[PDB]
Amino acid sequence: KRPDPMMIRWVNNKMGSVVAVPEELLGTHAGVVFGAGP
Amino acid sequence: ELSYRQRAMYQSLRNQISIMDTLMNLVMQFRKVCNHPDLFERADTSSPFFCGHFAETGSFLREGTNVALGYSTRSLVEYRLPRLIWCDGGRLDKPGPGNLVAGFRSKYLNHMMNIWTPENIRSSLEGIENFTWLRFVDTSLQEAYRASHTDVFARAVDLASKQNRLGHMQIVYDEPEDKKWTPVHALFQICERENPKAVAEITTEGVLRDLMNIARVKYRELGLCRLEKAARPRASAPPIEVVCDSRSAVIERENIMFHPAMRKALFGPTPSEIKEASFGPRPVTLYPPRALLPAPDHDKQRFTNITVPSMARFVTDSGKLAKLDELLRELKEGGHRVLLYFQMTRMIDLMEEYLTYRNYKY
Amino acid sequence: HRTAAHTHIKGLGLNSSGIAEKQAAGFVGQCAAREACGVVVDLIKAHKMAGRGVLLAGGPGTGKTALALAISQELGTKIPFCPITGSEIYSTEVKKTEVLMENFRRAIGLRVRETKDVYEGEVTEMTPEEAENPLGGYGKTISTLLIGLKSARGQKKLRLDPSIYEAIQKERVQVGDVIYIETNTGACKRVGRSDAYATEFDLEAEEYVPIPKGEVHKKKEIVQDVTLHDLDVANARPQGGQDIISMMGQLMKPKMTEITDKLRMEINKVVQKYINQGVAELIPGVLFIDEAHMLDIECFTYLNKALESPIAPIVVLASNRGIATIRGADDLKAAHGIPPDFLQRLLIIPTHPYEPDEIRRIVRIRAQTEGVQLTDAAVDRVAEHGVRISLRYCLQLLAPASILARVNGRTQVDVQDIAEAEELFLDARRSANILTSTGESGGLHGFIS
Amino acid sequence: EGEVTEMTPEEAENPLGGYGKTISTLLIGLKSARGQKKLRLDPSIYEAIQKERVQVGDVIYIETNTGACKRVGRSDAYATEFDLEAEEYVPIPKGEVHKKKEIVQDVTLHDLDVANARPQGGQDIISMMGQL
Amino acid sequence: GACKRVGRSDAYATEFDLEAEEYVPIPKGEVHKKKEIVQDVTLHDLDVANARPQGGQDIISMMGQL
Amino acid sequence: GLNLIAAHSHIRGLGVDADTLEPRPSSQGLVGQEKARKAAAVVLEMIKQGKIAGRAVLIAGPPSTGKTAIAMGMAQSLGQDVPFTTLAASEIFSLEMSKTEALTQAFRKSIGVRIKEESEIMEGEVVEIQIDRSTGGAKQGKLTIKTTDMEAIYDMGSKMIDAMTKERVMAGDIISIDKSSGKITKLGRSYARSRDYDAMGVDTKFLQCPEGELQKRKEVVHTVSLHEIDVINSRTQGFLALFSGDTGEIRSEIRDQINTKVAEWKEEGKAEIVPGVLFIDEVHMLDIECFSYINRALESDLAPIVIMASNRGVSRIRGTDYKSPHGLPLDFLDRVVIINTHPYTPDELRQILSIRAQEEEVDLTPDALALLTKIGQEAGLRYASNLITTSQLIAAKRRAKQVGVEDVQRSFKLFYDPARSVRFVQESEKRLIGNDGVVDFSY
Amino acid sequence: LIAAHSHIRGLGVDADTLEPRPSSQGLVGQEKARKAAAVVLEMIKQGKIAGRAVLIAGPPSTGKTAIAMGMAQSLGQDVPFTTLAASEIFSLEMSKTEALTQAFRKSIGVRIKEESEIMEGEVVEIQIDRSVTGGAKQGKLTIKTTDMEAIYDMGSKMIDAMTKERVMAGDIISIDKSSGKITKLGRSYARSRDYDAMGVDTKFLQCPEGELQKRKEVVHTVSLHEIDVINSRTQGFLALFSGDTGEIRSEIRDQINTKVAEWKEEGKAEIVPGVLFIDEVHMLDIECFSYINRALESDLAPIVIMASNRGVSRIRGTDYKSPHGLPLDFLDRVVIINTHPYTPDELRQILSIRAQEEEVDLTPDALALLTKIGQEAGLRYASNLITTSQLIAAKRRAKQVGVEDVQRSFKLFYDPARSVRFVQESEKRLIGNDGVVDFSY
Ligand SMILES: Nc1ncnc2c1ncn2[C@@H]1O[C@H](COP(=O)(O)OP(=O)(O)O)[C@@H](O)[C@H]1O
Ligand SMILES: Nc1ncnc2c1ncn2[C@@H]1O[C@H](COP(=O)(O)OP(=O)(O)O)[C@@H](O)[C@H]1O
Ligand SMILES: Nc1ncnc2c1ncn2[C@@H]1O[C@H](COP(=O)(O)OP(=O)(O)O)[C@@H](O)[C@H]1O
Repeated sequence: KRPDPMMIRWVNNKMGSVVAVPEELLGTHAGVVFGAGP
Repeated sequence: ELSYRQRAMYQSLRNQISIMDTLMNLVMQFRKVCNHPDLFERADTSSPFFCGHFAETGSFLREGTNVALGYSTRSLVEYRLPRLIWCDGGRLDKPGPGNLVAGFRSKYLNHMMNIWTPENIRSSLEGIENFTWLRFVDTSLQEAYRASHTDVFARAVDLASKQNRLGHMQIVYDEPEDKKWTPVHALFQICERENPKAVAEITTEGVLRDLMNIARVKYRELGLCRLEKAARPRASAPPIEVVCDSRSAVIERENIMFHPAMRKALFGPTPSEIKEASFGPRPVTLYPPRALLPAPDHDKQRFTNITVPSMARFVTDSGKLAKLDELLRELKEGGHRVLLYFQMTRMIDLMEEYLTYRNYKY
Repeated sequence: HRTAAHTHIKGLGLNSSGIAEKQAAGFVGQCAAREACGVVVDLIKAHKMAGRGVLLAGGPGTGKTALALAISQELGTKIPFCPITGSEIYSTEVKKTEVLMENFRRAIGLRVRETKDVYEGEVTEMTPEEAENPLGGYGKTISTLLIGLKSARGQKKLRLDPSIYEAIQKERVQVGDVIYIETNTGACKRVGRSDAYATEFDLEAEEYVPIPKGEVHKKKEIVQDVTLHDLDVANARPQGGQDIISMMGQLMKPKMTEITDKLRMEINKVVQKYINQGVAELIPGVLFIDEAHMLDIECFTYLNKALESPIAPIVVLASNRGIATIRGADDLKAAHGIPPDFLQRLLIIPTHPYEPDEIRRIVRIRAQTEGVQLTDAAVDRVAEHGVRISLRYCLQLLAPASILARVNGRTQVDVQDIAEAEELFLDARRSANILTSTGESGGLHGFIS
Repeated sequence: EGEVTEMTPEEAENPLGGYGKTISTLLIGLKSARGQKKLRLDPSIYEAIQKERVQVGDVIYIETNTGACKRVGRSDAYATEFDLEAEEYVPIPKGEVHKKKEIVQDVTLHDLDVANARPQGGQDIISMMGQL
Repeated sequence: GACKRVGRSDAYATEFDLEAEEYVPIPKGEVHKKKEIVQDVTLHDLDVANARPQGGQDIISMMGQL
Repeated sequence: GLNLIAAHSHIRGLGVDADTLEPRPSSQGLVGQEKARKAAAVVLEMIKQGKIAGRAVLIAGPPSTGKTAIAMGMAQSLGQDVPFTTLAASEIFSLEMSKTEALTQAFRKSIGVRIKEESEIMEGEVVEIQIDRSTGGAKQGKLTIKTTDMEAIYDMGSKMIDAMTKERVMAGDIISIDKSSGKITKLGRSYARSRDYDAMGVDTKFLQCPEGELQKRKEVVHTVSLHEIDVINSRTQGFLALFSGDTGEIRSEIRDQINTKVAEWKEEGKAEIVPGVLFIDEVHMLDIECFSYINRALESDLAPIVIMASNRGVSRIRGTDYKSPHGLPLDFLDRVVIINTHPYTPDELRQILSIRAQEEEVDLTPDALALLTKIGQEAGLRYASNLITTSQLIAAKRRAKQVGVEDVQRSFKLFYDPARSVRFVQESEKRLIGNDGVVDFSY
Repeated sequence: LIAAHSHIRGLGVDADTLEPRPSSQGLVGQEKARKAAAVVLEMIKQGKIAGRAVLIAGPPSTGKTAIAMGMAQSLGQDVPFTTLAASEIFSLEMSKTEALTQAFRKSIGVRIKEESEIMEGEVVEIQIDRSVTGGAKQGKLTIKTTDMEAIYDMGSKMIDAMTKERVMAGDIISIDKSSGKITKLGRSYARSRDYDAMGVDTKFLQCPEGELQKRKEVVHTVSLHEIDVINSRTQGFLALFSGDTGEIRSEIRDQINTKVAEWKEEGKAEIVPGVLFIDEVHMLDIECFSYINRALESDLAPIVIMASNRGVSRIRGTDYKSPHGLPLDFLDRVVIINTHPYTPDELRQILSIRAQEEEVDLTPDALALLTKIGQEAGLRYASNLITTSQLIAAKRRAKQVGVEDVQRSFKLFYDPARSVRFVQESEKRLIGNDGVVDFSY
């Protein structure tokens, strides 16, 4: 299943944590924090 | 013995022994209620008496699978007013032909000769003049003007957008070198710049943080947010309405009693607005920007007086069923699955509902 | 279960002919007053009369309140019995004549048939549809919701008014919930999740509930008991709509308001429609104003007009006072503490002191009511009080004497346990002697004047 | 606390399938008057930064009991970036970049009465109308 | 800056056979009128207007109480 | 119905010859009090005539002498044509508003603005409704309606289709539509379509189809008081305070504007002004501040006639420490003419008891009526009138079809009159709590 | 701190015979009154009988409050004991009658039982999904015992709690599923090192054992007043604490009375009736007394205890006097206890207890002199001199309070009677009842 266009996902475990960003939000303002703005 | 629900109905119907004879018909319903009161009258989701008009559905068979549910709810109390009063200038604030005062008076009293308009304020902004302080209150002439013309609800919506930046300064500009710095245009907001509430939220030992939440914690810890409601209003009604035979009244009813801006503020941003804001190339501040409707204090009853019958209530509503529940749990631990025989066939259905609640097996 | 001053009173104890049995239903004596209270019960059960006044007149401790509570039991649960003291009338929120009117209309009941017209189902689809408004500044608005409801007998798709979607939204409904929608009010209830997908691993502590059996659209009928005052309060503080006034009116603090005659009159029209529609039975009841001497000349002068109303309950006053000053009218003295204007309106049931053998009977009724098994010499002892001391002092000794007897290991109260109760627990008169003798002069150990 | 010298994502070693972007750390530089530090933060701070609209040259603090951040304002080192900008600037924090201090709070029990009986920070319409 | 919708023009009265609408004749005088009205207020009227939002400025007044 | 039998239910009017103002010895439920009924009829005439403003009349006389009955007779003989406000003087001591404000609102309630307006109403049985709802809604639809005399079809505009769907209008429904507002009221279900109403329970009523034209102009004659216009203009839902109360003190400049506008509507001929009556029951419960306000309120052009009743002799005026007749200050009594009610003769008591025995469903034997008359002389009209109900209830306990002397004797024995009640008090003074608070509970 | 009654720790009676000991549990003397209060105390515990009004009467001091405080200690925490000063009833927010109704209903407990369910486990993983620009949130919790792992879906309310608690993998947490509250118990992993600002490392814990879910029966006691407040309202239940509650309508109470009876028949609730203690009861008005007298008559009325110092004294709100200042038809419903002024050996024993409670080492002669002062100045004054003499002794570094310190305290601080003479000796220089005064030498 392809992930939701606008739910950014945080996951934390023994390895620490990560944030994963939908391909639809890269190139939006919400991508700017991740180095992937417009 | 009989549960109080059984006992009440049984007593009211056995009282008919004094009135009539029919004895067989009565003693049949004795056996009914003494088995379970839901055989006699099913407990079902219920609400206060509605003292209002609504549109009844006249037929189910004619209705079809797609139906429009209009909001039909209206008051039976019904205030007939002529349009001469309600529309054609008997309302002094409503400008139009006839009401020639209202249009002049609105402009001059709210703008021209109104002290809060920026041009008037700007003439009073120095020395001993009545707006001298406005340099040191953090509002601009525009915000002061707005706050003097918008009502308490609209002003409270505007507060929802703002950042308590003077509270953050209390965390940062601490030290003698910081001189407890404050922006000079906020100089008079002393109690915002110096307030334990901000510090108590940042310290890691939450001692004063907890001392400030005592009331809300213990309220919740007492379970009062989850305990069943012990009362509700016996009657409920919608607001009384003007009835006027004009179209302006119908528009103005919708503008006030179903006020779009208040409703939008309470219920928050619309889903397409959330989509536009999240997919936009640059950030945009939504309105309002969040749902300003509070959380309900009762975490289960929320904002309505509708009760749903509990299965625990159903169990205890029959004295036999309440007594049988202990015996069946004993019999379960005795190694027996449920096996019972009934003089009334409909009681088998209630036991299937009971067993599908309990998840014990036949 | 708990035992109180009147737990032994069960009724008026009359014959079918309306004569009083000298000891019945917990009473001893007052027979003429119990017979007069019977004819008042007949006046109430025969709905035909409005605004008749009864005064229970008699000294303190003569069973005036026992008579009023006995009336409340002869009328049974169906008829509204509305008890107040005259000291409840002084509200800080609203004028005291408002509280009287609220109590007058609380004493008139209505039993009314109501049809609730509702939709029930598992939400299987929920799809909002919206418009870009012209620039009102609040932005886009939901124009309608499309919602799919599934019951056991198939399913239906509802295109909701957005006013009802606000009910759905404030109820935090989701797809896969079971909901109840009430088309009377536009109100919504989330009943639960479906029992479908009822997996255990939710932190949400969901109540999974079965799919509604039957048709997805239902039209159940139920019978509601309400007072006229319940309608007044509903229409004065509206809360059953989904409009903004009804919505905010649930967030504001509740406060009483001086409901106008205009509202009350127009609710008479509404209720008379229910009568003519055959959906309501009007069941007028009784207002018991205990301690009616604590009313004032404005209360009494209002009651004149209130009783002349074309509908009003029966009012039963009780007073225990002789010729006394009318409150708020220090110029005026009258019997019972009731204005001479108002006393003319009432039927007075005078109430008389008990004889010593009646006190003995009451003591025995009261003892066995409390479960105090009591010897006959002990009964005679307790009944020497009530003659020499108030009757109430007798009845109050029974519980200490029971405790003392059982602490002494006795199964039953002897004269000894009362004679100890008499010593630990004084009457007012013996205590009044202690005051006058100890406070015979001032000092460090004196009572304060 | 400091002026934000930098914000920079660390790309994760093991990105989540279907997302294409996966950050394992966000790095922030904070400068004070008394020094600056390279700060490695759990990427969940993206939520605070994006809501709070933190930018390079803004003055912020990070509180360790939440891991969130709050924005005091733009550093007055940037007060000349434009002929007009619609915010006031705030000075660079004159303390250390990292504060760990005991703090002693003067409280009366009457303060606890009022703070419990009328909570101050409530974000709903009735709270906010109440405080007006 | 005051304006009012007087109604719908009855030239459209048969746009439908039933609509929830109020149809009024076209105005039959000049489209423009100029008239001079000597308005009177009082200093108290200025107090009240300046003390609090008045009329349609304060809709939440419909709640009463506070 | 919801009106029960009450103390004044027998009063149907003033009982006066309208051609001459001669009081008939009895009619319309009033007995005797002829001179007082004549004077109240002269007041009634000038109430209806309207030309005279702000006169106060006091009705003065001993308790139970027909003062309220004459007030009720005037209200019954004015009817809906004139505003009639009844005020117990206890009512103005509000906690919401000062008593002069409450007393202003009472004067404002007693002047009617009569406004006469027309609308086209369309009424008939729905033959069918088609609405396409073409995803989307309210796109297009046709309505057929019939009376018994006509049938017509209508294309509906979209906001009318919303109204029809909002009211769940169905084939067979008898509806009225007000055209300019577009509200739909379902007057009922047509009997011929009863079979279609499968969801309606058997308790449902049905109607015959309407008659005449589908559309006609119906004129409505509203009367709205000055108080209602005042309250409407107070706030954005000002009328909502006409029900709940919670009007404040309405600002004087609002009332002064409204008076000017109502003078405009009168001069423009758009509205009539209809002066009513304010009846102040037991006016002596007012205090000296109230009477000072009333004195000049009566001098207003938009003042009703004020009618007042007092039981009181020379008595202490409230809010002061001196005495005056009726308990009313002489400066107020200077502005007031006075009607006196006298005590009743035994035959008038007999007639009033007979009338009261007609209004209650009671048969009195002639000797029971004679005994109640004798009791009425000795114990007062009100007490004997309360023995009527008591005697019927006792008679019904013995299953008697007529009330006999035995039933009246049981009533007299069971329920004490005021005098025997006082005598019981004057004997029981040690058991009853005295004005000193002293009481003896011993036997 | 040490307060006026902190030495009172019970009623000091034999639980079997109700015989008062001459001194125990900090009470001394008053044996007749302490036995009477012990009979009342037992009929409180028995619950069977409602609406008994007992008046404790006596001169000032003589322990009437001390007796009532001894009763409260002997009931423990579970039974309600509503202390009320009669001057609290004169609210501006509600009538005296409503204020009394609330005070009665505060004194009846409803003891409600529920089965909670709770979780106890190590968090292995957390996933949270958040809608950009707010609104919806979603997530999954993976949580572990030595014996189970399971993945629980999380709603927004739980994700708020999880993030407010800053829950992380390796935390040990417990969740009350019914209330939704979370608490971190500790951590099983170390605190990591890859990130800064992770904050405090909580207690090390071994992983919880057994099943994740456990049922937990818990019991909560709430007043009838607390049920009233939340059932008269949709919103604003802080009125339980702020006191914002208005005059609650009687329809709500009538419903609640019916429902609490039904909850008792259902076995959902136990009613636990307690005490309303009205101190200074002579301060009520005639209107208050004519409410209590009939409020007592209800099945849910508490047992009412009162204290009065007053002699034959004026009733407030009326023109006349009565014993205790209480109306006679009120006192008709009251059984009266009389406390008696103490003897010198009773004074000595009380002052020894006060000295021991304040941890003051009196010399024997100082205790003798304080007893002599106690006889002539009063027990409260002689009590006040104990702490005062301790301070004076500390100035001179004395290891015990000597006679010199008690004499020094007696010198510095006047008793009431001596102060009354001081006033009489300076009637020219104090402000008179005429308001006249002379300021000159
Ligand atoms: N005739 C009677 N038979 C039995 N008990 C009585 C009788 N009269 C009074 N009592 C009881 O005596 C006590 C006092 O009576 P009460 O009604 O309080 O008198 P009052 O209301 O006039 O002061 C109550 O417990 C009441 O139930
Ligand atoms: N002349 C009369 N004709 C008919 N009924 C009367 C007459 N006078 C008094 N009554 C009735 O007797 C009762 C007492 O008279 P009322 O008018 O109330 O006297 P007041 O107002 O002076 O107290 C009322 O029920 C009233 O209707
Ligand atoms: N019997 C006693 N035993 C111990 N301390 C007592 C006793 N009587 C009184 N006291 C103490 O003396 C002081 C006065 O007694 P208190 O109960 O306040 O009297 P009052 O009846 O005036 O309230 C209080 O500090 C109280 O603790």
